[PDB]
Amino acid sequence: ELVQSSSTGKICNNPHRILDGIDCTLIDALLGDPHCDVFQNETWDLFVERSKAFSNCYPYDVPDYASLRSLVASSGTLEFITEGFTWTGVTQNGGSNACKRGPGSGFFSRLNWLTKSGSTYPVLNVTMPNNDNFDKLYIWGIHHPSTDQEQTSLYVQASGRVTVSTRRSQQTIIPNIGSRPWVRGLSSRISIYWTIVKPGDVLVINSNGNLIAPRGYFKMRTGKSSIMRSDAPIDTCISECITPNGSIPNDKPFQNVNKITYGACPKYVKQ
Amino acid sequence: DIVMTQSPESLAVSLGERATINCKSSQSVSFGSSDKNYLGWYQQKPGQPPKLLINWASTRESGVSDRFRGTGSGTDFTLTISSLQAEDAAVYYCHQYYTPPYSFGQGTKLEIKRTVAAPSVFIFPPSDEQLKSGTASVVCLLNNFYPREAKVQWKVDNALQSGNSQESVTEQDSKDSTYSLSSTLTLSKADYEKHKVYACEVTHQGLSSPVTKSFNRG
Amino acid sequence: QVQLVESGGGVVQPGRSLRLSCVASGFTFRDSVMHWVRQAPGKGLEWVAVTSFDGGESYSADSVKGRFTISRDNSKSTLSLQMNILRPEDTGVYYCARDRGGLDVWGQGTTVTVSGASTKGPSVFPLAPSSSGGTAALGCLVKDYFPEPVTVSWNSGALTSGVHTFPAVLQSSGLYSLSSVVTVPSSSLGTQTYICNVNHKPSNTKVDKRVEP
Ligand SMILES: *[C@@H]1O[C@H](CO)[C@@H](O[C@@H]2O[C@H](CO)[C@@H](O[C@@H]3O[C@H](CO)[C@@H](O)[C@H](O)[C@@H]3O)[C@H](O)[C@H]2NC(C)=O)[C@H](O)[C@H]1NC(C)=O
Ligand SMILES: *[C@@H]1O[C@H](CO)[C@@H](O)[C@H](O)[C@H]1NC(C)=O
Ligand SMILES: *[C@@H]1O[C@H](CO)[C@@H](O)[C@H](O)[C@H]1NC(C)=O
Repeated sequence: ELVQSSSTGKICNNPHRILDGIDCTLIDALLGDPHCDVFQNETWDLFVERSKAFSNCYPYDVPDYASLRSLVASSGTLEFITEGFTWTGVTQNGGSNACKRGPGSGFFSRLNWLTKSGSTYPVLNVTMPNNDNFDKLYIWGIHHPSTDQEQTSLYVQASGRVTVSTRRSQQTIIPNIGSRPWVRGLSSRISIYWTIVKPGDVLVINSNGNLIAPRGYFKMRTGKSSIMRSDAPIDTCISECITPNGSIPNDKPFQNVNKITYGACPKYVKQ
Repeated sequence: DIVMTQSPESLAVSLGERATINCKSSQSVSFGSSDKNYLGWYQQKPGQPPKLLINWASTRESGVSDRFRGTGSGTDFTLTISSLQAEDAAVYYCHQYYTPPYSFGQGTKLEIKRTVAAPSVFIFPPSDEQLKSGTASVVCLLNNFYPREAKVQWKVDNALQSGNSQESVTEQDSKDSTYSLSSTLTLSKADYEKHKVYACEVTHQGLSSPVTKSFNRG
Repeated sequence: QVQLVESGGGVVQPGRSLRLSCVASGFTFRDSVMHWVRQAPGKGLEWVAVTSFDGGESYSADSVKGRFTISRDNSKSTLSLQMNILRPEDTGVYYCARDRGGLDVWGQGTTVTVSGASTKGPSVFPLAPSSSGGTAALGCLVKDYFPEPVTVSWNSGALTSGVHTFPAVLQSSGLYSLSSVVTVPSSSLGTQTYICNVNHKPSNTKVDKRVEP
C-alpha cells in the first residue's frame, strides 16, 4: 500500500553531501586523532559513522559525549581557527607514543598538553574574547594521572584543577588520580569538556595543573546537518531519503524501515 | 581485537634439553617503538591456577628459575626453558595486556620426551549388570605407551564406527612418562544385540602394524 | 599474606543467574586494577573482564558482553562478577586476578556448572579380566552421574600401584562417565579379590563393586 517496507541496503551519495568516517568517529575527527587528520576542516550534510571505527590516541572519555557529538554533527563543519593563547611559564605541545604522528610522539592536533617548565607550574590565567558575530566552540581537557608520583612529576602540584568560565557557563574539574585498565598501553586518562562562547562573551581559563589546553575554536553554524551510525556502503546514485539501512523511496507516505532518517522522508509508523 | 597464537600446541623435550615456545600477536603489543611489550608468560599444572613466569615479555618474576627466558618486541615472542626438568612439564600460555579486550594464547602443552613405547591393548565387553539396565558399553584400554598420538578405531562386524565412542587420557606418568587411554563405545542394549563382532583397532608408532582386540556374542 | 579467595560457584540451570565474589588480602586492593579470567574443563585460559581502581571503567570479553557485569566494593576489598542468562558454554573455573601488567596473583578459583541435568548418582559396572602376558587388566566403569566429581579407590586404598582412573567424559545426556582400571599379575585372579570403591558425595552415593574374572 503506502508504507515503504524495503530499503536498498546502500547509501546514495547524491543529493546530500555524505561524509564517510571509515575508521574515524566524529569526536575523534574533532579532537584530531592522528589517523583522523584527513578530516580537518571537513564539512558534510550527513556524517556516517562505521562500527569499524577505533581510537588510536590518548585514552579519553567525554562526559556528555552524546551532546557534544550531536551539536558538532548538526553544525555540519569542523572549521577550526587557531587562536593565540599565551601559556606563560609552562611547556607546551606534550605528546605520547600511544598517539604517534609518524615517527615521533604525538597528541590530538586540536589540543595542547601543558606540563611544567623547569620545576614550577604556575597558575595560568588566560582570557580569549569573542569579537566575532558567531558562536565559538572550545574543546579542552583535563589529565587524570595514574599515581601521585606521575601527578607531581608532570605538574608539580600534588592536586591540580581546571576552571573554564564564561558569563553563561562554569566548568571546574579536579583530576581523579588512580589506575585504569591498560588501554593502548596507558593507565592514565584524559577527560574532554567543551565550552560555547557567544559573541561579546569571553573565555576564562584558570589552572594550577593538569590542563589540556585548546588551540582555537570551531566555527559554530546552525545547520540541517546530522550524523548516522550505519555500515551500508556508499553508492553513486540518487536518493533524497537515507536511513541506517540504506536509501528508501519517499513517494509512499509512511515507512516501516527505521525511526532514524535523514532528508525528506515518509513518517515512521510502528507497523 | 588483538589475537594471540601460540606454537607449537604440543611439545616433547628430553630432560636437560631446551624448550622453545613461540607466540605471535595479530597486532603490535609494544608501546611505541619502545621496548615496552605488554606480554606475559604463564605456567599451569593440573588443578592449579596459572602462575606468572615472565612479565613485560622479558622480566623474570621473583622466584622464577634462571632457566626460563623470554624475548620479542612487537608481534613475535619467544619463551625458553634451558635445562628441562620434570617439574617443568605443564601448559604454557602467552597473554597480551596492551589494550582490551585482552586475550590469551591457546596454550602449549610441554611434556617430557621418552623413548617409544607400544600400548598394551585390552578390550572389555559390557557387563551383565549393564545390559539389564538397557545400555551397553564396550571399553578399549590402551595401557602405558608413548608418544600420546594414538588412533583407536571401533569396528562392528567390520563397519568403522563414528560418533558413538568417547575417549580420555591420563596425565603423563610421573615416573615412567607414558600415557594411558581408554575409549568407550556406547550403544543401546537393542542395537548391541544386532551385531556379533566388536573390535577395537589400535594404531601407534611403536606397533609394527595396527593391533586389534575383539570379541563375540552381542 | 597476599591472597585472593573466590566464592559463589555452583551448579546452575541455563538461563539463570548467579554472582561470583572474590575477597582480596594483604595488599592495597583499592589501588589495583582487577580481572576475572575463566577456564572451561580441558580448555585454555579465557579472559573475562577488568575494572579500574574505582570501578569507573570496565571492559568485558565479547563472549560475555551484555550478560556479565564486573564491579568492586573497595570498602570490603571485594571484586564481583554478576553473571546473567548463563549458558552451558559458560561452564568453567573462574579466577579473580590482580593486574601488575601481567596478572601476578590469582585465587584458587570457583567452579560454575551451567546445565539442565538433575543430580544423579553413578552405576558401577565391572570390567572383568579375561583371555597380555601374565598381566591382567580389570576395572570399573562409573557411568552416568551428575555432577562432578567421583572418587575411586581399589581395596579401600590398599591397591594403588598400576591403577589408572581416567578423566570423565561428558556424554550427550548431560551425564558424566569414567572408568578406573588396574593391571595385576594374572596369577592372582582366583587368589586376590578386587573391589573398587566409588564415592559420589553430591548424590550421597557410595558403592563397592567386586570385579572377578
Ligand atoms: C533497519 O536496520 C535495523 C538494524 O539492522 C533493523 O532493526 C532491527 O530489526 C531486527 C529484525 O526484527 C530486530 O531484531 C529482533 O530483536 C529482538 C529483540 O529486540 C530479538 O528477539 C531478535 O534478535 C530479533 O531479530 C531488532 O530489534 C531491530 N533493532 C533495533 C535496534 O530496533 C531493521 O530490521 C532494518 N529494516 C527494516 C525493519 O525494514
Ligand atoms: C581551516 O579554515 C580556516 C577558516 O577558513 C582557515 O583559516 C584555516 O587555515 C583552515 N585550515 C586548514 C588546515 O585548512
Ligand atoms: C583572572 O583574570 C580575571 C580577569 O578579570 C580576574 O577577575 C580573575 O580573578 C583572575 N584570576 C585569578 C586567580 O587571579
